[PDB]
Amino acid sequence: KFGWIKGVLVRCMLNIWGVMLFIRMTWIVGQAGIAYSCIIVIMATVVTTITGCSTSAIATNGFVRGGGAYYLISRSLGPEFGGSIGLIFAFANAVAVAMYVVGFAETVVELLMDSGLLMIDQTNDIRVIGTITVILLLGISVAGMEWEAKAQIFLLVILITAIFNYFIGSFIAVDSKKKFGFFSYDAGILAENFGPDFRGQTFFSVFSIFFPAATGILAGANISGDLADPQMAIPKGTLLAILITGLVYVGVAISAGACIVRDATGIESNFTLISNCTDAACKYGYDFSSCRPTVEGEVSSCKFGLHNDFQVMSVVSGFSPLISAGIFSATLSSALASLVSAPKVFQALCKDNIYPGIAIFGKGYGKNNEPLRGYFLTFGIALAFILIAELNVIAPIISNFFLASYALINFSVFHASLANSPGWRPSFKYYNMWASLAGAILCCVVMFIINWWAALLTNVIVLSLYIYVSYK
Amino acid sequence: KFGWIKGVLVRCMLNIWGVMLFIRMTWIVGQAGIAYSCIIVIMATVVTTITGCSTSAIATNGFVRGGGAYYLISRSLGPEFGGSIGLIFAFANAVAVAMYVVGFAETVVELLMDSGLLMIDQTNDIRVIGTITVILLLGISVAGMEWEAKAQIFLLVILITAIFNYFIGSFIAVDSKKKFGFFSYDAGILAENFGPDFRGQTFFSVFSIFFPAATGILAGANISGDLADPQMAIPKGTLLAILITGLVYVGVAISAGACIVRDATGIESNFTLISNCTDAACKYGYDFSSCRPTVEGEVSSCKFGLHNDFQVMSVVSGFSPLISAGIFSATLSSALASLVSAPKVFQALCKDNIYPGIAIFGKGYGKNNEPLRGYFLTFGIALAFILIAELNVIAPIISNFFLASYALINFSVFHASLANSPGWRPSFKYYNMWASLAGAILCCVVMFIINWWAALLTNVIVLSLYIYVSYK
Repeated sequence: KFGWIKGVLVRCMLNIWGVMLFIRMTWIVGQAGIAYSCIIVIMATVVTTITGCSTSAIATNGFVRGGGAYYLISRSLGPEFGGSIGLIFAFANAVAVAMYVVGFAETVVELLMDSGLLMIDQTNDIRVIGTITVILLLGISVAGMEWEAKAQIFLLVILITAIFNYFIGSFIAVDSKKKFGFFSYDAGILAENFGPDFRGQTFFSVFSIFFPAATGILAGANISGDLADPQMAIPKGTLLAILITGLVYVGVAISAGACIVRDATGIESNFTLISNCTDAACKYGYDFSSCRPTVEGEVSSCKFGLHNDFQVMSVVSGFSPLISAGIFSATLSSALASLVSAPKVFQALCKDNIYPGIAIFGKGYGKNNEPLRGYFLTFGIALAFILIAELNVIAPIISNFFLASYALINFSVFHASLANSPGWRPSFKYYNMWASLAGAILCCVVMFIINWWAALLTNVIVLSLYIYVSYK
Repeated sequence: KFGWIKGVLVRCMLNIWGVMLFIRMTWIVGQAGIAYSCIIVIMATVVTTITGCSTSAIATNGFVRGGGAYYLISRSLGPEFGGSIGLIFAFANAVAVAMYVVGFAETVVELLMDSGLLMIDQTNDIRVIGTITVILLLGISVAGMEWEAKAQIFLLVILITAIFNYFIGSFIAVDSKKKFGFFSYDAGILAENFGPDFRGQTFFSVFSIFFPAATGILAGANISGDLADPQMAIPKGTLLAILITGLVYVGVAISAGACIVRDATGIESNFTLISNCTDAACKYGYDFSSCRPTVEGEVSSCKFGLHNDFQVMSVVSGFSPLISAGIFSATLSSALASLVSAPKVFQALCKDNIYPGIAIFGKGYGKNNEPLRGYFLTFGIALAFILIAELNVIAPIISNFFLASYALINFSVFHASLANSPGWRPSFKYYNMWASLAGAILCCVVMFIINWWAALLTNVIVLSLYIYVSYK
């Protein structure tokens, strides 16, 4: 049905561009430096590029028939790595649904607190808004699959116009947009933001919050039967969408670092508008001292800038409330693409009976065999993780499970190309199995640097599932 | 052909009773509580008991003739697990030689600092004494193998005389032995020490310095050709020596906590002997306040007690300088039993050619085919760790590698009894493969709790050495 642009490239660019593009890129260039945000984006692009090569080698190992990213992995490689990846990835998308709707609810709550609508506290309005938007997304996943492929191009032309709106707002200079940060492209602010601050966080804890902005590269491989030719659509879409989103992340990082200060008092200075006595840097005025804390703690007695407000891409963009309100489009599109692909892999795993007490989640109800017990279990896991209503503590879990799945893929293709499996002839031009080994080692090492006990628990679960399906 | 007592039980009780019995047990009951020291000894005894059951299942899987240490593991299980255990264990003993001679050199250096002999600073006299005692132990390992099996019983009666001397000195009460700690058995100091302090260290960092006191349980399974029947000597000796040394460690920990204060200044107090007011503990006098630090750091302005002097088992003992000088016997006997067993496993691994650039170290010289290249490589690996002249930073490495080896054994027997290997008939009464799975998961978790990056490095080395030998 689909080609390669509308089927793989648009779906990967909608699954990748999620929460951290708008509401957490500027906080990453505020915590880490520009030279560290570039290293963060280049590392999370190297990881996803190696995993994209490794899944294109699976998608070019024959097997045109059969939809689902579980099917290509369990047919090309063994059923052990297939079952392990089809459980870890179907848990990673089920918790990524919670991440994207927590980011959406946080955006809605931080829009309504600027207005008069504030019912309960900030960490309890997200638990209310995030609950309603996950039962409205469950209904649109079980009764609105025919409009999703029609509305994906509308969501993409919302999203690309939102990014271009942010950029063409970043080139202009408005003095009313000052006191929230956002002076013009200044080499003083560019030199000040060049270099880390790490207020509260650290490197490989800013990377852990970044890395779910790089996940979603298996949105092309998850639909194989929907495509026309999976030998030419899945590499050419994934390894192009990864490059496009990496360049957009690098450009957004440099644009947010080169024109926004790290802290800014939310009060206009019309008395003494030009202040240069005892000046340090970035002085068009406004006297942005006394917001940087004297103590080295996590506290910062300010309300705007790159460090505090979480939402400064609204005031940098030319028109915030509708055009830069493509935060909603990105979050709901990524949560929709992760809500119809977490039971899909799970239904494909429960049909081929592998795990004992799991085959009850395979009865696909409805007309198109949509798995309702898979949808309800994904909804249960998602609603179990919405209740921790803070994106900065959901994201080191999504990063952990997606690094586990992307280490398992890059290790399974290396083990297949090393053990010389009979049905593993990887007819792809740039595969180079030692690069997939280096990618798997890098994913495991970064997953352990982020959070060592969760990484140890996830690797013990992966080894237990592998030694179970091996000696079944 | 030895029996089962003087070939397995004596060798295991000499390899297990190493450094941490005399010079680092009172510091463990000073850092942790009495209850936490008992939990530490019981956890290490559980780990070594599960590994003793798992190596008894290997030593009772036939294979009487052609005995060895690498031989039983490589011939009952596969060569893939044997060729990795025979490198991790042969590196663990090669670095344990450095640990035992660093403990011996530290004992010699502190005995010379109690006298007037002092050449250079304290962290450089250990680098001098530790280098001389590792080139003298190399000559004994290549020349004096005939005297070793006849002097092991003499070293054992020295060691048991030292333990009984410590105990019968602990029951008596001497007024002159006060101000170094060591009041008599009383419930006040027992209630004071029942509870953690953790000055500088933490739990699973006091356990990491403890756990080399439990290692050495494979000294019975390292000489199988030197035994009459390995089916009855190795299970009945290992799991008896582990119980004996665990009861001795529990008794020494309780007898060190129930009569020694945690802090005691070396100033005798004749004037104002017995205090009346402002007293919390120590109802005999000497006013041991103001040695506890007001700050919460690792610094302590004191010189004796349980926390500081490192040698208080000389003070508690009846006659220190020759009877409680079994520290030298324990350290040199354990370093000798780890110096003749690190190339022995390595020679047995290099004869069956597995690794490409390793086969040079198999040229056994001498009259009894003792590998001088393996001895020189073990001497080099030990000399690369003697230069780090601090036992509290050597011991979390020995603990890491021995937990890796004891996780690999307890996982190899579980993988053999789960895969139902054709040559794995574990004729042993108390094997129960899920207990070996629990004792492998527990070692893999504790090895990561101690030091996560070294555990990740060791697990990546183990997985590399398993995927290299297995799937090639």
